[PDB]
Amino acid sequence: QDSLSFGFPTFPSDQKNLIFQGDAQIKNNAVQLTKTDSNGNPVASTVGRILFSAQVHLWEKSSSRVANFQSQFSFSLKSPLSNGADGIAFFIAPPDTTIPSGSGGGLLGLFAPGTAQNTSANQVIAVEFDTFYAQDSNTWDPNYPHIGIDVNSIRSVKTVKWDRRDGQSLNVLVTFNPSTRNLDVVATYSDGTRYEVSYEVDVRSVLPEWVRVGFSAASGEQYQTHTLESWSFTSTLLYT
Amino acid sequence: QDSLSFGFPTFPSDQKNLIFQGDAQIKNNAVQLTKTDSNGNPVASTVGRILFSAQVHLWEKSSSRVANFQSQFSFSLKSPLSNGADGIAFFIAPPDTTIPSGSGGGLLGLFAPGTAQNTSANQVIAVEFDTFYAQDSNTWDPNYPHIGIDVNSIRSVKTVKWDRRDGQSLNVLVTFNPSTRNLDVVATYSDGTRYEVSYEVDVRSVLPEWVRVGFSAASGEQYQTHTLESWSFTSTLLYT
Ligand SMILES: CO[C@H]1O[C@H](CO)[C@@H](O)[C@H](O[C@H]2O[C@H](CO)[C@@H](O)[C@H](O)[C@@H]2O)[C@@H]1O
Ligand SMILES: [Ca+2]
Ligand SMILES: [Ca+2]
Ligand SMILES: [Mn+2]
Ligand SMILES: [Mn+2]
Repeated sequence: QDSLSFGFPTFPSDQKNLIFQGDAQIKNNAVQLTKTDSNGNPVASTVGRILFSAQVHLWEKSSSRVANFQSQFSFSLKSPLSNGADGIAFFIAPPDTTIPSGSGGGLLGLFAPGTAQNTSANQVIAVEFDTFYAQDSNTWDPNYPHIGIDVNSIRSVKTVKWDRRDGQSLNVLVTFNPSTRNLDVVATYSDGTRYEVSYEVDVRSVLPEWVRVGFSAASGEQYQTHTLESWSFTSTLLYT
Repeated sequence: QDSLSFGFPTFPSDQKNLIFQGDAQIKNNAVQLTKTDSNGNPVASTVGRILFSAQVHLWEKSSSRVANFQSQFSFSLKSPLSNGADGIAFFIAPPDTTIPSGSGGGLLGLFAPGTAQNTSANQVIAVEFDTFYAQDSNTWDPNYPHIGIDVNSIRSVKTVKWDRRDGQSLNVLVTFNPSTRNLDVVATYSDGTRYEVSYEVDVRSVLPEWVRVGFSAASGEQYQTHTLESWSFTSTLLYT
């Protein structure tokens, strides 16, 4: 299809079109990307991702068209302590993507250790909400919580300082305009606090014509829940 | 997802989200439901269907909601014979639906001979454009080409006279309003000729909560091409 759209105002238990990977599962009408114990408490060493089953036609080489897309979602992070880790990310990747071996902790379940910073070895565009930046393990991170745009590397091509708020839902809008090639990210808390980050990227040189979209999250030794509360997505192939 | 929509202005050869069954295949940017030879001419004894891969949430027991959906599509039929057969149908059925054994010809690839008229043994809602009505074989049909609404039986709950026009595209809009439970069908040719038929049906008593949507066509001894040219679909769960 030239156009595709879907909306999950909430996430009931009887899902049919979601691909669950790792520890991801539905709990209380929401998607819990990372594992939680009996009493809904976050645990260490866990990775989880979800992908929508239908493939998205991002660009078409024959017609020279590229899709414009918009992804709107909300999530909350909760942790018994304050150094919650590691973060959640919205990502776009080849249809057969799977959790890379040893991609836990700071790699957010998106990259493999040996190639995490090699752009020519990966095929992924992601918007990360990174809450852990200890320089001993996350050497590629700026020294503060941040939202970042990742293009084939865990080392973001662009970041903006962000504030982690335990238990508060963050509303996010990610938009890609094929006319300008700008990938824009706007995130807001209910009180109006806003964060913005954008980057120019030619999706045609990074990803295949057909892709899958979804979310990924992980917790290494430090932990927190990564709760995806709602998600809507729309894409339309356009002539630039 | 509570809402899902997709649009195929045309059908390029490179498809990822369509389930092909029987002889269905893409040719010249359109879906040829029934088999055609090298010259593109129709052949006898063929059945084919396509289904969109993502499942549609038609209704939800736990929330008392039923989907409002619309399906717009265009198709054309072509045959050198004076009595092209057998017809094309837009249908909604359980996700695991497959072509029933011996469902060729007048059964349109939707029903098995043994239970074709047993409403208690089927789970399918379809809108048929039936061009073959030989009273000796298709005993259940009115004696003329027609558009029919089929609910668990090849014997339509209601039909209206229709004119088959060789090589001309018919544009169809099928809508379902959960508030009135009306399934409406409006079909038009490019010269403004219009056909309309409506039926009240509670989809909750006929189909499961999750379903797949698609098209089916067949040709028995008599034949014609059944070419699906375009298709757009949208569905959203609403409170009733
Ligand atoms: C206390 O944990 C910090 O220090 C440890 C000792 O150097 C590190 O092993 C540890 O790294 C792991 O956890 C973090 C946080 O979950 C994660 O980002 C990293 O990829 C490792 O899994 C952390 O730096
Ligand atoms: Ca980090
Ligand atoms: Ca017939
Ligand atoms: Mn980071
Ligand atoms: Mn009929």
